[PDB]
Amino acid sequence: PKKRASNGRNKKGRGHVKPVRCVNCSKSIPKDKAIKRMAIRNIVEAAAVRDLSEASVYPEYALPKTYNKLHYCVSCAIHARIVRVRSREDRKNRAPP
Amino acid sequence: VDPFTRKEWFDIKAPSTFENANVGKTLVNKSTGLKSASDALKGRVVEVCLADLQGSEDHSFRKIKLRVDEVQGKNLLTNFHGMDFTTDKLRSMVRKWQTLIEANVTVKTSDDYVLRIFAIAFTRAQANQVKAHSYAQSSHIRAIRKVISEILTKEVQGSTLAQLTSKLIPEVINKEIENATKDIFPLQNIHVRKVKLLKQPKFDVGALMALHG
Amino acid sequence: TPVTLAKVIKVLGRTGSRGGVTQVRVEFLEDTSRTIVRNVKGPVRENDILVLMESEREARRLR
Amino acid sequence: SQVFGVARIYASFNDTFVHVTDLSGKETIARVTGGMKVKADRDESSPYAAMLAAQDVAAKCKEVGITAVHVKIRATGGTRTKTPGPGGQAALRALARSGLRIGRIEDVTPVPSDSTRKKGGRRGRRL
Amino acid sequence: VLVQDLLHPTAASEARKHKLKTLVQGPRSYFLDVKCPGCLNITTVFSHAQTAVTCESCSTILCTPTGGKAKLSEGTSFRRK
RNA sequence: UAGGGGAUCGAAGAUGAUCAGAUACCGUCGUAGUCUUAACCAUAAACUAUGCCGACUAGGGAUCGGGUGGUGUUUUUUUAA
Repeated sequence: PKKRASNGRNKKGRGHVKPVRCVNCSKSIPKDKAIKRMAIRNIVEAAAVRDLSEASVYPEYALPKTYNKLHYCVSCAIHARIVRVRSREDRKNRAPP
Repeated sequence: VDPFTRKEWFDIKAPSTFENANVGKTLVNKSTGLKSASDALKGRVVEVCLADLQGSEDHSFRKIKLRVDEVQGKNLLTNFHGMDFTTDKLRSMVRKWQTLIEANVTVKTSDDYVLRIFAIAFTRAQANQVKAHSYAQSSHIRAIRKVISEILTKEVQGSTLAQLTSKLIPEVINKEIENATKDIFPLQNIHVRKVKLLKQPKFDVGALMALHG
Repeated sequence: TPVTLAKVIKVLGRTGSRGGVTQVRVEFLEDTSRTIVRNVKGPVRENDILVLMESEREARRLR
Repeated sequence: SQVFGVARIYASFNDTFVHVTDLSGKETIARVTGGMKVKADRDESSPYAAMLAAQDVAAKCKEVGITAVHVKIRATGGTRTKTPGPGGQAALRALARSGLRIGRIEDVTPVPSDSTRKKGGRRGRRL
Repeated sequence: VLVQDLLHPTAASEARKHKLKTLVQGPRSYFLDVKCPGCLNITTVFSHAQTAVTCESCSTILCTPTGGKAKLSEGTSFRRK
């Protein structure tokens, strides 16, 4: 062992899929299995934003974001501690926290 | 040697069809016996957010690409180059969980400019809508894109750049979409996103000097 | 050389590998209600008046 | 009553650029690469080179009369990472520290609509 | 359920259940005697058209065919049968 | 196998790294191939490593597709539909 009633990932009726390359592995790897995350943070950071709305010529502007998705191999997903190893049972979960 | 002793400046103006004409400065570079400087850095663009122009803060995002058509005095006047969103705000408005659409259509204005425009537009849900979503069907989208085509050739013939420009500032095309669309589908966010030049014809100094006073 | 004498209120949690650092709030004695959260190095309590010439770096929690 | 040079920053990895121009940028002015302010040659992308580097950008901008500034961040970008390296952060706070004003901030990281096949090879980069 | 009369159940449970299981099968579609307003005539139309039929000859239109049921025009009494 | 396509990855080949060696792991490029038309090959952990037909045993609670019934839930438009 089988491990994993899907298999790994996300594929059915669907036979074969357009793969993705890893940001990190820099491996290839289909858009099921994948393991995707939006960081999204303020370009700015906490410490400085105070020296920014300070010395700006803006009486405030706002604070524009920084968009991006992120693709991972499953290997580099665990090495980098994004995904862990959930006992057997805590697998068949699917919650953000 | 120094590479700022020689460096003569300049001033950037802008159509009048705008607010604070006043943009900041630029740097250029003098000449010799035979040979010239002014032309030597004209044709070129400058790109400034909608904002330091319309003054306003509602277009807080989105930038104007202007190009200097000719000099004077030190006050280099300007002709419209094109439009941009901030980026970011495009990549934000998109979510997971919902349909995304797309636009386009080229076009002989008449001023005889050739312009390509981009109308991105989403589905929105309903206010009151179990399901997690907000998707489209597909055939409805086919019908969605074709609508957009006409609604834009039409506000482009009915024309000019100057007359066109002040249909981009107050985002009035955005409205005209929603009211031919509702009589379908709900929609949100609806941009023009862009907008770029191609085949702009010959100078005509004042067809432009009539954009100032 | 401007010295801002800041009073410790809330001793928070232990830090560092070797426990050389506590965390630390602080109440600015000399501008009360400011209540920034720096670090320090010592065997601390609440009420250790604390000394900073660096007004302000505000600090973040170090392995 | 102020003038505006445009920034034109960028930090991948193993290097970073503080690179002032005009607001058009067919001309340019005081460009500062990392290695320059660090000969270890090791950390060419350091949260520091950037740090003493940006201060070159307000020495040779508070020289030729740049009060103030609008400010651009770029990744690699390309195929690459689109995860800004050290740089751009330390710069974006040292640049505020150097009298400079700030205005209009935004990424530019060159994004593709796919296509250029990324390096490594199928089975990947690997130690 | 340990048991039940499936002979005759409720009337309920049929109305909803699928045409081909009410036991004895029977259709849902049914016919609909139409006065276009002008004439008195009365044409015998079917609930699921596939054809729009014309009314009698007046050349009028009536009822468009869609997925299942016509959409009939404005005028039409459409008494069922 | 012969035409078309040749972005990206990327055996092979080249490389710089690491290493006692490193012809491998790590990094950057890279034909070929990945893609398609037309023709070959017929293998696989082709995996539930469980031949199919059937017929009978013991409880449940989910779900996809149908169908039946409940003056069943909203939709509201006037009641339905």
